[PDB]
Amino acid sequence: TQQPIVTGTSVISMKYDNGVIIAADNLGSYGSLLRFNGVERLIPVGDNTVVGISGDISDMQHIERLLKDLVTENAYDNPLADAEEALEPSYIFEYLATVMYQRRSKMNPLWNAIIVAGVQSNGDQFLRYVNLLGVTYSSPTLATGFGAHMANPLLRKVVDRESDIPKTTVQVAEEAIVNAMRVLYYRDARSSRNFSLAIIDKNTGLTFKKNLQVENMKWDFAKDIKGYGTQKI
Amino acid sequence: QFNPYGDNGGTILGIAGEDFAVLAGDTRNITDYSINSRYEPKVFDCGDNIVMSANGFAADGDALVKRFKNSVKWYHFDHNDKKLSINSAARNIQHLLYSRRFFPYYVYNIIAGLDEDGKGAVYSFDPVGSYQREQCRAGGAAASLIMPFLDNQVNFKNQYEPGTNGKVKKPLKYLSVEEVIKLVRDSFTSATERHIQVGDGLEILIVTKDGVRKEFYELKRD
Amino acid sequence: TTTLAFKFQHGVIAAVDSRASAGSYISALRVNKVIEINPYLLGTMSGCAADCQYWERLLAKECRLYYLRNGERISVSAASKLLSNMMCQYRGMGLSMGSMICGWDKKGPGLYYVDEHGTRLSGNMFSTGSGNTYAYGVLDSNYKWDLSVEDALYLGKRSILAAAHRDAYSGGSVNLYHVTEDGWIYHGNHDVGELFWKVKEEEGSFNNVIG
Amino acid sequence: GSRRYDSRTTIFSPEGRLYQVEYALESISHAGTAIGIMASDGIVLAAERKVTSTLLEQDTSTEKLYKLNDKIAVAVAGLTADAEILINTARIHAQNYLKTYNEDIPVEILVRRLSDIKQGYTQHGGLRPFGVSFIYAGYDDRYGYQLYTSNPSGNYTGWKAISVGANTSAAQTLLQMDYKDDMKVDDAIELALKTLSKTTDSSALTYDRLEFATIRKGANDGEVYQKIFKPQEIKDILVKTGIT
Amino acid sequence: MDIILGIRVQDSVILASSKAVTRGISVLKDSDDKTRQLSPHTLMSFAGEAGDTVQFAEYIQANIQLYSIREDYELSPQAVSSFVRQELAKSIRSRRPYQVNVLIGGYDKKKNKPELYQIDYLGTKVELPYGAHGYSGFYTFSLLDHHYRPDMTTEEGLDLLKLCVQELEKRMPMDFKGVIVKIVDKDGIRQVDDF
Amino acid sequence: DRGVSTFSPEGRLFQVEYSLEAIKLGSTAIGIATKEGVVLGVEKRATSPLLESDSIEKIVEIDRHIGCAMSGLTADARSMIEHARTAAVTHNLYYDEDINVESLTQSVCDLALRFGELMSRPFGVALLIAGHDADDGYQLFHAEPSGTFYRYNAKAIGSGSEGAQAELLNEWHSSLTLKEAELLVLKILKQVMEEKLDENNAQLSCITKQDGFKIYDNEKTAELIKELKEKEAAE
Amino acid sequence: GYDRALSIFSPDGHIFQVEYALEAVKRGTCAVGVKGKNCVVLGCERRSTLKLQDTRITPSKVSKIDSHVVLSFSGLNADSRILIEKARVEAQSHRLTLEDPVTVEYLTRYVAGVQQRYTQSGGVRPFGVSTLIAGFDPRDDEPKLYQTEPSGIYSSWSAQTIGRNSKTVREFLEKNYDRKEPPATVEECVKLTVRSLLEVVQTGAKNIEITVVKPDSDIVALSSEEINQYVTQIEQEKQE
Amino acid sequence: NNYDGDTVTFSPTGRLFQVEYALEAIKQGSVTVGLRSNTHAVLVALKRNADELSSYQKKIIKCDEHMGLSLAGLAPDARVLSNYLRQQCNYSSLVFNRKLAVERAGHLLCDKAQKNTQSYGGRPYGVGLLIIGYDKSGAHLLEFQPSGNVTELYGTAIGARSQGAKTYLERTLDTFIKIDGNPDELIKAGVEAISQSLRDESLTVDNLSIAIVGKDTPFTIYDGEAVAKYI
Ligand SMILES: *[C@@]([C])([C][O])[C@](*)(=O)[C]([C]C1=[C][C]=[C][C]=[C]1)[N]C(=O)[C]([C]C1=[C][N]C2=C1[C]=[C][C]=[C]2)[N]C(=O)[C]([C])[N]C(=O)C1=C([C])C2=C([C]1)[C]=[C][C]=[C]2
Ligand SMILES: [Mg+2]
Ligand SMILES: [Mg+2]
Repeated sequence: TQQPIVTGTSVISMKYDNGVIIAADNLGSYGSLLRFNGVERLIPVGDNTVVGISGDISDMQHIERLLKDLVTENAYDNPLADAEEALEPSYIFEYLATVMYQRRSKMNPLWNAIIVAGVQSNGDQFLRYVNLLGVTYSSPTLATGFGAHMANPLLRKVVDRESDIPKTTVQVAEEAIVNAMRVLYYRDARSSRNFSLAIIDKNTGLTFKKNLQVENMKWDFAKDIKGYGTQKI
Repeated sequence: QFNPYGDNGGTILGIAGEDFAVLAGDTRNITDYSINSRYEPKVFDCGDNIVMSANGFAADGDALVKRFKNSVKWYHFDHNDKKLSINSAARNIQHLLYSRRFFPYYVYNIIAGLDEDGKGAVYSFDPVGSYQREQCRAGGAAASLIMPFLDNQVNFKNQYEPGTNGKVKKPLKYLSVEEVIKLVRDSFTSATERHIQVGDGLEILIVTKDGVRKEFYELKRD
Repeated sequence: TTTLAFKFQHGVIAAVDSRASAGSYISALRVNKVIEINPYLLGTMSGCAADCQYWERLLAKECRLYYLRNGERISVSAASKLLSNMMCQYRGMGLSMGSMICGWDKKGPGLYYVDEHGTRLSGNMFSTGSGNTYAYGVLDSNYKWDLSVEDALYLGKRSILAAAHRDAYSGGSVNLYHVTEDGWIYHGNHDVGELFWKVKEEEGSFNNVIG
Repeated sequence: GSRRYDSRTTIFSPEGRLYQVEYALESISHAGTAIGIMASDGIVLAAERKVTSTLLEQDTSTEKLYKLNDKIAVAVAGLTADAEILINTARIHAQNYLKTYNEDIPVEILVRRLSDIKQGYTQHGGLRPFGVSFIYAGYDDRYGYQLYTSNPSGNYTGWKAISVGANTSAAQTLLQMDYKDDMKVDDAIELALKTLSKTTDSSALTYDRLEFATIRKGANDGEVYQKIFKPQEIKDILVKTGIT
Repeated sequence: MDIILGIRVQDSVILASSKAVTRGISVLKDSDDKTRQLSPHTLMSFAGEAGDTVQFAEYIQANIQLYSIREDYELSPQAVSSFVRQELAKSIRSRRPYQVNVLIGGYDKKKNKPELYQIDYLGTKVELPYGAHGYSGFYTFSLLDHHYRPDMTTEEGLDLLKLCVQELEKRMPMDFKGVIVKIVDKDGIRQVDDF
Repeated sequence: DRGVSTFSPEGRLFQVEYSLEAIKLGSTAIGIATKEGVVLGVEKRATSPLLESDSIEKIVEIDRHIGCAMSGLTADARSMIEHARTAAVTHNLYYDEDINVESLTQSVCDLALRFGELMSRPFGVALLIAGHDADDGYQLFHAEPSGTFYRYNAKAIGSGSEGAQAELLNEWHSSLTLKEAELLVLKILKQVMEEKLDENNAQLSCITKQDGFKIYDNEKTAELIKELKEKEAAE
Repeated sequence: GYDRALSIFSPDGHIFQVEYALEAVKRGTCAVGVKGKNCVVLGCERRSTLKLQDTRITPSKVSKIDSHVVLSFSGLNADSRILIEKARVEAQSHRLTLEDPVTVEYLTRYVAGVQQRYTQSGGVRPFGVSTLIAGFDPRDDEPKLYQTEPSGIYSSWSAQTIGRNSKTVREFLEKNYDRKEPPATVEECVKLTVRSLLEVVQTGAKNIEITVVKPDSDIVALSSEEINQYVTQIEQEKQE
Repeated sequence: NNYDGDTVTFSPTGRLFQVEYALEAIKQGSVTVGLRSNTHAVLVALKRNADELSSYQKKIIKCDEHMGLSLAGLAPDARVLSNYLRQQCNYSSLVFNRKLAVERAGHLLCDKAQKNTQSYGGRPYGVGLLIIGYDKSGAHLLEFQPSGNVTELYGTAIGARSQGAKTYLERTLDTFIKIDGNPDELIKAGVEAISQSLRDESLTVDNLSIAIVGKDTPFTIYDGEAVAKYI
């Protein structure tokens, strides 16, 4: 049993017609202190999977190393390591899910919430969640922390059920994700303007976008707001 | 302090017919006041014409099912591909649950199938392994809403024959699969109305001598 | 729960209710609280359902192995002690199990009370569970060694009924057993709802209740 | 592997004997003779030191007679180092018993314990047995005065008079001849020394080649006293009995 | 369990032990014998936490019976009491101590003397002319202090014991369902069937 | 000396092969499987007339539906029987059913090769495991110290095995009754035994679906011996 | 730990270490067991090579395992103590867990199991001991007499002998002991036990030990004079 | 000679005799044949009986839905090694949700057998195995030797008189590899291959044992009247 120290906030994601999108800001918070401003919380595994992690950063870095070691180990005595016997999103997820549930069962959890986004061999979209309790679930949209409360409602307006996935393009999905990240910046006190976004498409492959910023923000209406009730000046 | 347990909501329902059995469950997965998934399968075909659902804390439920599915696999290896009977599966699951008597699987478990005489069978468990064969059982969040309805509409409790005035009971006529599925759908529609953790979808697994069949029905998403 | 068991001239009677609870919620209307360890051995159950089922079925495994090694059936005294020894291993670990081991062996009819503390008591009459006080009232005022099989079965039946009525966590149905030197004999499942009204009319008891 | 070099210390011969035990007994037969004689009013322990030197410090030396507790003593025949391992274990066992029951350990119980330790080395562990034979002289309130012997096999027996070590065949014959049941300590002292004087491989029996001890109720009133004889005291008893 | 008394007279030791056994709010048994014969001339009564009492007593009984067979000899009451004390002193610092208080009544055949030892669950041993455990002594010791002589007969010991039980029955809130009385003397152990 | 788990140049484990020689010195045990049941019979072979022959227990119950006969160093069988009984009852605990005869046999045979430098040597005893289950019906197995087990329609083990097996080769057919099998075991036992066969120096047993495993009384066997003598004198 | 396999099979299918353990039993002093109609008697030889022995304190050949069961032996004396101790511990362990004393058959089966375990365990040698275990089961008046040996096999006997020159005394028992009519009284049972030892013993003085065990935990050891009277009566009848 | 007392001793020419003696046990064992195409893989095994009253010893063991093997030599050792494979196949499924690659299964068997050839006290496995399977890279056939050597092959045979079947497969190589989408014809080629190793005895109904795995075919064993079709 521990407590989280340096933490990363929401990770949000969604499925679209040809793949999945995942995003997460670049902040490492130390309680209310916005301590670290250059933290990458999306970690690619090969060219078909991106693992997005929220929660304790020290445990994230540990998981980051487990995945790096997983790729190394898979290549051992494997002539098809970059082809048929390459790591799949489902393999990577189930590994993590096994680790998370074992650690919680020893009362020494990895204090994280993880979303594994990727595209399988057969072109199928993969999107599944796992956390410190070993709880797992899948949905057309997935989000951690504050993202669950504020991002999912916005992303579910685009893909409300399974049948909406083929009707959703990458431009629409990316737009929804970017808007959701802005909303989180407005309303989440442990979020940052700077974020990373990753797209895993079955045709165009893995696109990893760094140093993205929240833009087109509305603040002008603040000038008119005065006092807390009766004050006019 | 770290709490190793959680509550993923949901509700499950098993009914045994004369020559069939059903195991139903909603597809909604939740934490607190949030929805995780509107479609997260909860009832599984475990092989050998057996269906199972472990409802409560999803992580423990998935682990139990995963372990029992594994127990079935090793039963075939060790005993010459012999079919695991429903009574033998039930006893096996008791030992899986009690192995954690001091750190329990936080789930209400139900299995359904056919007994060795071909009749419909439902078995019910508590989180620590006590089990028994039953005709009717609802488990999970809205179990207390649904069970009385089943006592009334499946076992005809407190129902008497008109004219006699409480002297002669309603006779215990068997139910068809079509009649049972109606009671299942009305049970979940009623539970969806009055319970916030129940909704989104309903998945029913029907077991007969021919095999395992699935039926899906939408539920209210509020 | 309410369970009882008593020795008499023609063996031992065992009677239990069939309710199960989860707080105020009645989780089961018809659970079996007697285990048929062997043709001449019975075990009653009260407390944690899981504990009762696991440990008494483990006792049956161990009683069966006794027969294979020795070519002879285990005594009631030895069976009760094996169970009490199991309880002493998990001493203070939080088990909850109250049981009577009923049977017939070479010393005649046998009855032992065993609980989660490792307690092991020999006696002619016992009753366990949330409603044991109600059962004891009827048993103590009506029990004799000279009871007939018919009157004895009724006493155990009527004693559970008394508890089912008053105790909120006892009821459902009554399961009767009669243990002889040729083995135990099941004397049926008796719904308390129907039994209550029947006993009320025939006996004249429960005058305060309207029916 | 290692099997190649294993002597296998705990096996039977075709005749049903334990090789190492038999060879340990052969070792003990070359050790200095030790004699024990039990009388009605006490026990005598006499033992011969092996070919000593004039430069050996005798008054501080102890190779034969050891004290286990206030009531029990032993005479040693064999490897002294092996005997000290066992003696220290026996001393602990006596104290364990005293702590547990608040009574001095009965002689036989102590003897059985040491004999069981010896037995273990002949049946398991793959180690060589202890090349030691003990004569136990002790007293308790159940059986009174008692003599026992144990050997490397772990077998022990009770005696009125007994010898271990060298020339036991000759020594036992001499003891069997002159011993009587109504005998007293002062007579037993004389018998022990006379037997050693005839069986010894040395030219003459002297004080510097002997260790001597008595367990007497010759202590003030109902109690027992152990007397480990000093070099000068052994010299006096040799003159008294008429050997030197 | 509740009350266990002991008294050492001229030529015997008398142990009185309550018959009641209670679970929850119900008295399950009113004829329970809270004692074990350790050897032909040594009797041990016991009282403490449920289950632990019998388990401990039977464990002691087995060990003494093992000693008796091995040596073909009966241990003195003093030796047995010391063995029991050490087991309790060993127990008190264990993970889960045995919560048992005992009285050991024995007749020493060597010294031709009765002996009574009081030992509590901590391993606190005392040899006494009369003894008790728990609250029993609060009511009875004033009577025993007054009436006790060391030259008392067995019959006088029983009469003084009756007076102690009567006082307990008057001033104790709990109903302990009378006592089973046993006498330990040169001829062995016997039970007083009418008390 | 040499390893306990050493292979010979022919590709056999020395110790396993030597244990088979010990089994050849053992008393004869015969098993015959039929559609009405499986019969198990043994030669008791008392070393002296003062030895109470009824205490010779070379036929043993494992479960109600499984029996077992032994030949060789019979003291080694006790731990195997204990394991078999435990395995049988444990499976009943875990699965609320009878255990398959093959699965029981496999559990016993798993102990066989657990020796090295675990126990120090292989077992010096062979077992005839006979029983019934719902899946494969009446079955007879021969469990060796090699860890191998063969199913048999009929099998003889012990000192008169090859002579008895040749006799079982001719006599066995798929339509044998239980009574015919009983007499056939007695016949072949009488042929290979040194001393004259009677109810005191030979024991019968069987396993049927209805009555389960039963060891035959000396009075019951005596009648079957008398019935055998008369039918042999009939032609 | 020392794991060396000492008891192993030889090419001809023999475990020599177990067979050499039997040779140690052959060397041991003669022990005999005879059961009458309402009793069992255990006779034991004491070799007279050892005089100046203290017979009060010397370990007796017959050992009580419980109040109703006894054990005598032939072979290595030190080895026998280990079996006796284990047997005594198991006897109390059985009373403690099952609330009944051991049956004679159960106790025998345990001791035999220990002996067997030492024939296929690493780093240990077999017990060079054969035992005669006798007594009466609780609340039973039928006599019990069993024999065990290093290999671990056991069996029940109407009468049996073990140890040196056991071949001779067994020969005597086989012709003298009638099963249809066993020694009806204690006298007849003891007389037959003494007679059997007199075929082998040498002198009938302190060389013969007799222990009579009767039902309901009634065990007594005969003294020198009591035995000497049997020795006198036997030879006086023989002079004819 | 002096260097065959245990597995921990090289001979002067660098040979391990205990391993070679374990290899000898395989040659004494009954013949079994393995072969594959691009779609399916097939095992064919000649079962051996003790006598006419006895059953025919089973040769083929299932490891997973997509993998299994046939044995030749000490049957109990095959049970140990197959049990190990069952566990490894199962570990891959439960942890990684991944069917174990046949090549990786061979690597695991190699390493398990190797540990027994370098340490004192133990012994080499006395059995040879033919592993077939269908994974993400198609059909596979492996040959396991208890020296540790595992080899991926188009076809092979082990056991007594296995050289005859191995020569046949070496001729038929170009033909049977092309038998795609036709399980019965691939089995026919295996039955014809194992027939080249027969003398005196012929393939009967309770003598022959066949197993197959493929693209849309789980590992299944055929015995009894199920193989009468191929006799
Ligand atoms: C009285 C009815 C209530 O005290 C009786 O003691 C029964 C005994 C009993 C014995 C065997 C089988 C079933 C019941 N006890 C219970 O019903 C207990 C009471 C209890 C709740 N918590 C608790 C208790 C006792 C001691 C410590 C803590 N109830 C249970 O154990 C609950 C958890 N059991 C169930 O919910 C069961 C369900 C549902 C179910 C069961 C048990 C068995 C078979 C199918 C379904
Ligand atoms: Mg809502
Ligand atoms: Mg005190």
